[PDB]
Amino acid sequence: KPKLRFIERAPLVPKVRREPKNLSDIRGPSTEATEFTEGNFAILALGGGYLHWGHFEMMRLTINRSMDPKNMFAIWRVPAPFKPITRKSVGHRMGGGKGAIDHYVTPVKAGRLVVEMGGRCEFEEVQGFLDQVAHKLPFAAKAVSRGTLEKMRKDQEERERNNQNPWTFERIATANMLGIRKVLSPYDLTHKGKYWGKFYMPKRV
Amino acid sequence: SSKNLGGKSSGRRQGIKKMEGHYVHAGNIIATQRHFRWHPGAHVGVGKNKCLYALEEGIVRYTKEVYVPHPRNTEAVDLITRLPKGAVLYKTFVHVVPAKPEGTFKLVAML
Amino acid sequence: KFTRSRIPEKVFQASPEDHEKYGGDPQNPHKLHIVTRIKSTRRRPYWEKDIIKMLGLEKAHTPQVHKNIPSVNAKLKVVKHLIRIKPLKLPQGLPAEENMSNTCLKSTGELVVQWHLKPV
RNA sequence: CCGAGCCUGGUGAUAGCUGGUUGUCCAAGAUAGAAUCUUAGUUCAACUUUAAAUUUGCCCACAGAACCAAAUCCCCUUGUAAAUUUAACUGUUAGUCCAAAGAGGAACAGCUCUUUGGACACUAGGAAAAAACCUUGUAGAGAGAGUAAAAAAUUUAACACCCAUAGUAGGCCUAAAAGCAGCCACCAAUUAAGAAAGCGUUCAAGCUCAACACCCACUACCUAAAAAAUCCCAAACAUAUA
RNA sequence: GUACCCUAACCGUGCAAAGGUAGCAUAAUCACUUGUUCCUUAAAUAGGGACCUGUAUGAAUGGCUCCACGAGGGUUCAGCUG
RNA sequence: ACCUCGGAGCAGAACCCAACCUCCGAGCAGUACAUGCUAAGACUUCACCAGUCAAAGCGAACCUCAAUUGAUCCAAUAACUUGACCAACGGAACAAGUUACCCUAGGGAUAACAGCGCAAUCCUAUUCUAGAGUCCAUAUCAACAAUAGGGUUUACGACCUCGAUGUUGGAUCAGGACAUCCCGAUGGUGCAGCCGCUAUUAAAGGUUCGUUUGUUCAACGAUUAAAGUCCUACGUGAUCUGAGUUCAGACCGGAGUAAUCCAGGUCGGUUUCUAUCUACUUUAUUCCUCCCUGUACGAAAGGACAAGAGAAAUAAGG
RNA sequence: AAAAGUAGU
RNA sequence: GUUAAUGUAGCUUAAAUUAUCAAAGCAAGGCACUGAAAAUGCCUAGAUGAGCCUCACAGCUCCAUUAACACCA
RNA sequence: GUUAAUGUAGCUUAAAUUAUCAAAGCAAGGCACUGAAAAUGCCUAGAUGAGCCUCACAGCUCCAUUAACACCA
RNA sequence: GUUAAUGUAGCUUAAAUUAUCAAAGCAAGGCACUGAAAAUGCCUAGAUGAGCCUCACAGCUCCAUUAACACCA
Ligand SMILES: [Mg+2]
Ligand SMILES: [Mg+2]
Ligand SMILES: [Mg+2]
Ligand SMILES: [Mg+2]
Ligand SMILES: [Mg+2]
Ligand SMILES: [Mg+2]
Ligand SMILES: [Mg+2]
Ligand SMILES: [Mg+2]
Ligand SMILES: [Mg+2]
Ligand SMILES: [Mg+2]
Ligand SMILES: [Mg+2]
Ligand SMILES: [Mg+2]
Ligand SMILES: [Mg+2]
Ligand SMILES: [Mg+2]
Ligand SMILES: [Mg+2]
Ligand SMILES: [Mg+2]
Ligand SMILES: [Mg+2]
Ligand SMILES: [Mg+2]
Ligand SMILES: [Mg+2]
Ligand SMILES: [Mg+2]
Ligand SMILES: [Mg+2]
Ligand SMILES: [Mg+2]
Ligand SMILES: [Mg+2]
Ligand SMILES: [Mg+2]
Ligand SMILES: [Mg+2]
Ligand SMILES: [Mg+2]
Ligand SMILES: [Mg+2]
Ligand SMILES: [Mg+2]
Ligand SMILES: [Mg+2]
Repeated sequence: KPKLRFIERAPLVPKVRREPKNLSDIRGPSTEATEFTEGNFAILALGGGYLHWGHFEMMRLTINRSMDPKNMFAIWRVPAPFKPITRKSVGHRMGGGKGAIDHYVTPVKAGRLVVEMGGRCEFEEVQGFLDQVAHKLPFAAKAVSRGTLEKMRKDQEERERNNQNPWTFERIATANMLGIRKVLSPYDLTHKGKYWGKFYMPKRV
Repeated sequence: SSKNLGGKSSGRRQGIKKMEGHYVHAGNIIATQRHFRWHPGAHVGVGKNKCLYALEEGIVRYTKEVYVPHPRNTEAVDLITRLPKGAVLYKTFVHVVPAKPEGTFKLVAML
Repeated sequence: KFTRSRIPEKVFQASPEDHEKYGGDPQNPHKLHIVTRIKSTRRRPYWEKDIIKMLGLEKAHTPQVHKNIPSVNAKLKVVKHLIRIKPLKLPQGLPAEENMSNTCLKSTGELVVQWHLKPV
């Protein structure tokens, strides 16, 4: 069966404990699935963000409505929604605890492949509707191939060699050159100067 | 509402009271803990509440040493007989190297 | 949190291309530093406010000689952006006592030993 | 002026509450918390001041600190001059924002709450005015001098030209499905045109596209909207040398 | 819960000291609410007469009619008047 | 709802660390019976009070646990000892409602109105091509989503004001925005024509009178070219109103033993001001009728624009 | 002492 | 926190040791069936461990249940 | 939105743990037939899930149904 | 202008999935004939469509409608 499955809202063993919202699940490069597993053409996530169940339906509709199940397959790469989100009821004053578990999200970091697609097809073909779905994703995304993606990282290790701007961000943060760690995060020692909050700026080394 | 009560105990101040190389005396509490962290080694006793006191004056040293639990310590000799044969457990220990001798002999009487 | 930084010891080893940008040779390193405060100790943490009061650097743009020994360098590594370091490069000798009454610093950092203001 | 008259006395009632506190000059000086009918307050601790006695105090390097990230602790050297105890006290103990790690809330608030550090309630220059951002702090006269921080940069979407025959009303099931509702195979002529990729048809027909031929040659920059309510808001300027 | 409008004449069962009886009723009577209908109006969240879930009416905490009366509070024909 | 003690997270690696932040627990049970007596040195819940550990010695054998708790004074006891859901848990020996009849001291340290911040809810526009539209995404409508905007609502925060910033509707006078209801011009149409639907541009001009209710609203009647969306301290009370709401009186239903109370209703209920200062005080649209004519269009019912004539209405000025 | 009913010509 | 009284066939009472009866309960006993009233039979651990002898019967051990009081820090 | 109560044979009632007795419903029998009555039977996932020990059983874990409270300008 | 909640053989309820019955009305059953009662069958687009797995069975597309509301203070 070469079709994306019924990924579901609110998993079956539910989360009675209300997890604190940690925002470290969104920052920086991915540590999970950033590289392919038996596919060719995929959606890259060039920004952090959560993924609602209304976001999985837009993916499960417009891929499976416009992919031929004789010639192409598709698998998810993201997990199920597991992180619960609390919503206090409408119009309530501050304080009083934590509200009930309303819905669920899954956190996607930047540089993570979210949907994998392959088969007897080409990338100039499936750009027709992977670019359709990557604009409705709630982060900056772009459709990659196996071969188009690695073209991007060939340039990203070229921009760290080409430039004659004699200071990089890696040089100044690590050495603490202008006393700059008064204004820098510990996490921007180890990300690079590229990520900043949720957002990824690819246009800088 | 806020069904969560009782989260209002203070931190217990359990830690090392004498770091490595400190000149401890006979009876100072070297380290204080619950749920064993540093085991008592040479010339270091242990209390009821697992505090580590020194018994000999000297310098406190911290090492890594082989764990062999007491055979009537049933909670650990079961834990020993599940390892593969090449294994040992290596807890960390607190010693006191003594600094004064036990004494000298003094002439009191050309008698 | 914001806190005291260790700096890697990778950056305090000069490249072979770095010995051409400045005037030093790695064998025979210099004896004393010239340390001059060029930045304020305000809007800086309290540890940098304490280091500056030890190195004699309470006053901006007054140079100071500190030894080129690693116990001084350690204090200088944690305050190296408030200060400007040049080697004290003596052209002539160390001053003798008959000589020592008329010396000048000569920024370009050359503790010249004979300071008479007639021209060449 | 009666939810209990008025006058005098007690009475200078009491007020953790508001207001007010009068010469000149110099000096040190910013708030970890805990109890409390306590959170508009006070007592202790902390921080601060003074007078003393003594000897170390900050900064730190090897080594060292648990199993189930930034860093800190301990710490000789060294740079430095403070620290600890003793004696006497008052006051502050209703805080703001910025950076960073977090928690609550909308991954809202000039929001609330902790931590680390700043700065502010201390003067001055800058960011238009400006508490909190940046530069900078130990004081006076000067019609001297070098500097510090310090003024935003951007303007985008042309496109191939011609030509198209034919085993075919390609087999199935369909009122009918002829390349184009659906299945199956994807064979094939001339040089060259898919058992056909989009419209158009009940279906057929009609349009293109992919093809020979045609040539100079695909010519190929791969980009990214704007709305309030008294009246736009410095004036303006592309060109003489860091 | 029934004959049957899906409503109780009745059946079965519990508690009570007694289970709100007679009247009146969308009221100066929690809400729904501008209940529904006839009249009044060209038009009526007003007013008058009824129907009754008043599920929070109700009998000297007085209930309901009725003659007079009221600088009481609403509705109105007609006249009249800046 | 909580109030004291304990484990765990936030607080990742000495110690510490809030929260009406997330989760678990405790207010004891069990064995001894040396759970005897003393005594160097230390830890410490950020103070104190309390809590902790313990070498040696005298004396005899040869404690588990995480919290598992309560000061002083007084009682009872010959003495050793023993007394609190003193749980508001550092504990007042023993004391509840109510106040719109209220008073005083303060507070913008703290709420209502108004401003401001924010934009979750609201509103709008685009991106995307699902699907409606017999076919056909883009005439019109639009799913899941994305990106911007606005600052009209319900909120939320508590920053200015409690040694007073007067409060809803209405009257009067209006200023402004345009996201246009009418009038004007234009593109598309699933626009035959008439009416329309939608979009660009345009804010000079205009935008009705009544019954009911305090009503903004809304329902309705009659029209109109149309009966705009909003802001302006929910514009405007030193210009007015006082019907409601928001004091003292009073019923009614309910709550409560009562006093009293109610986003429940209903009758009634004082709206002050002589102007110092700023500011200021005389500068054209639209409808309809006739005509085109019963033409253009359509098959017909239906039916135009344009040009032209003339009538009125408002507004402004006499 | 306790007995209630029997469809329409 | 202290006294004082009391436990029974399933429920009420008592007899000075030697333990009496009405309900409940099981039967026939009788009529076309329910209830009394008679009755035989049946069920008294006389609340607890011993006894100083023979104990509802008595000096202790308590298991409890109820009276009369007195406790605040 | 918050508090407190309560989830039972098809129905309602209880029992301080073991779930009774009263309908209804099921077969019999008395009456010509049915009722009423007399002899029997059956019927509760005791609303929701693990068990520290044994739980309608007592702490919860859950969904329905009701009460009283959603105010001050 | 707002949300939540319902949409059924013809009528009603339900089954908290797998679709029950009383009727309107079909004809057997039994009586002289009919009523009543009993035996069945019928007849459920589950209000609307792509199903993601399969669907009253669940999120919606959708066409009506009951309520709560937009009041204030
Ligand atoms: Mg803790
Ligand atoms: Mg604490
Ligand atoms: Mg006084
Ligand atoms: Mg006070
Ligand atoms: Mg000073
Ligand atoms: Mg108080
Ligand atoms: Mg703040
Ligand atoms: Mg053609
Ligand atoms: Mg009423
Ligand atoms: Mg009179
Ligand atoms: Mg201490
Ligand atoms: Mg001992
Ligand atoms: Mg207290
Ligand atoms: Mg207390
Ligand atoms: Mg009154
Ligand atoms: Mg009164
Ligand atoms: Mg007052
Ligand atoms: Mg406000
Ligand atoms: Mg379509
Ligand atoms: Mg304020
Ligand atoms: Mg605040
Ligand atoms: Mg005020
Ligand atoms: Mg004033
Ligand atoms: Mg416009
Ligand atoms: Mg106003
Ligand atoms: Mg005014
Ligand atoms: Mg009057
Ligand atoms: Mg007036
Ligand atoms: Mg003035």
